[PDB]
Amino acid sequence: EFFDGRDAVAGALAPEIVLYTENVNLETPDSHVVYKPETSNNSHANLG
Amino acid sequence: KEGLQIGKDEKPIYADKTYQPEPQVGEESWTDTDGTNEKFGG
Repeated sequence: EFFDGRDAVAGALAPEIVLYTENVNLETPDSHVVYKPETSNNSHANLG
Repeated sequence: KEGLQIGKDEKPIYADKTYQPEPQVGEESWTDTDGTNEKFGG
């Protein structure tokens, strides 16, 4: 995925950050979550 | 005019000046993202 700045109106569209998104077998084998706002997942509130 | 509203019951409940606001409490997470004309008390 490619990203550009804030103004980038019509033609000044050149990528500045390229992120390689992926899927992993994420697991927490020796820790547990002690604060989680919403029971659902993948929300801005869940970043914290 | 009565201070910091802390809940509802229609009727809005207001902070009890004897103990509220508690100095020991605050926002719970770092992702506060507060810029939309919030109301704060202390």
